[PDB]
Amino acid sequence: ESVKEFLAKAKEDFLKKWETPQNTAQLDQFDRIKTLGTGSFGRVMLVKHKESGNHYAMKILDKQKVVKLKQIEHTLNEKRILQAVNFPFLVKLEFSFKDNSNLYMVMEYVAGGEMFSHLRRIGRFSEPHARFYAAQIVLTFEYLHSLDLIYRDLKPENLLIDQQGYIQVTDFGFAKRVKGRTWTLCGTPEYLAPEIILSKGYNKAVDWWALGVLIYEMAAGYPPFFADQPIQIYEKIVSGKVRFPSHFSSDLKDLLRNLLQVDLTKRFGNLKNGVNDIKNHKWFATTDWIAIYQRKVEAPFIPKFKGPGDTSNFDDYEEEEIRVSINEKCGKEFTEF
Amino acid sequence: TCSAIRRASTIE
Ligand SMILES: Nc1ncnc2c1ncn2[C@@H]1O[C@H](COP(=O)(O)OP(=O)(O)NP(=O)(O)O)[C@@H](O)[C@H]1O
Ligand SMILES: [Mg+2]
Ligand SMILES: [Mg+2]
Repeated sequence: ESVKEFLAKAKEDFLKKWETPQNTAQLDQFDRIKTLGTGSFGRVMLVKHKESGNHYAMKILDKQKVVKLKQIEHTLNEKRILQAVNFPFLVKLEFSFKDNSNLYMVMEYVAGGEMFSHLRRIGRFSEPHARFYAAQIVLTFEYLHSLDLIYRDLKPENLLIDQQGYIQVTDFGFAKRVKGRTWTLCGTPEYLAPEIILSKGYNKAVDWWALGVLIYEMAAGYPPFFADQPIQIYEKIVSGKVRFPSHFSSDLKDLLRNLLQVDLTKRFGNLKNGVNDIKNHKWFATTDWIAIYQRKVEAPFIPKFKGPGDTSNFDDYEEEEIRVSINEKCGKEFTEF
Repeated sequence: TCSAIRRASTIE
């Protein structure tokens, strides 16, 4: 098997970096420009290295609010997994340091913007266009599941577009190395798996559930389960009934039924062949899986670029002051970071 | 017009 030697060689490089362990650089060496995104624990800005001149995407996390919400386990897993993995569809990490008040991570800047901002403007992507992006998630999940890793957060808000129209997966805040089961509640309400809501101890099969919700939102323009209150969305997820649009192809409908199967016995990705069932499907018939990994397939849509450092493909936000105190905030907790 | 509201992640 060709991919078996690939996943065996990839599991040797990942575990070598997994035990290689901090404070690569410092905040004084960056020029903050504009904010690219915001979250509950911090924001993501566009920074330029004052000396090297390269533009980067600095992710800031407040050390006090993370401790106040018991997110130290998820914080250490985001940094420990990012710098260890190596895949063309995963975002790259450069510098990781910390000061008195905030944790900092410096990633590869992806100026093409989110898939959310591009999907919401067009309305919906065509099935060949959707098959192009859906094929990259298959090879990415295949690589991550071989390392006993789970993502638990697949949504257009965490999928970026590079200079060649390919996907750059970011936001590893919910990544975790799990062999067996895990019992942590996390994800996106419109993308949560049924067993995650039922507190049933889920495995790597929840990433395949979010894959079906992702393809449905790209080909239609809305998730199959959505409403005002999150309790209304949960009533649709655990129900197991899905209403498909009319413009869907029947091969797309059948693949979504096998992926959105609330029954773990008949859900794709978690069977005998596993990921092989998704590649040999009638939908991914003309898909060149090797050329997708080699980035040789032509991109159907490439975003507009004004050079490195162009925040045109990112929505505007309100700028604030980066608050860095003089006192060390929870220094004993963030030591392995 | 289009109000592109981004979805956040739920914890706890
Ligand atoms: N490398 C990057 N290049 C460009 N934009 C980025 C990059 N990393 C993050 N962003 C942007 O920053 C936003 C927030 O980053 P994210 O990693 O999702 O933080 P977050 O708090 O975990 N978001 P969420 O967990 O979904 O509530 C993303 O939606 C992107 O728009
Ligand atoms: Mg996000
Ligand atoms: Mg996150």
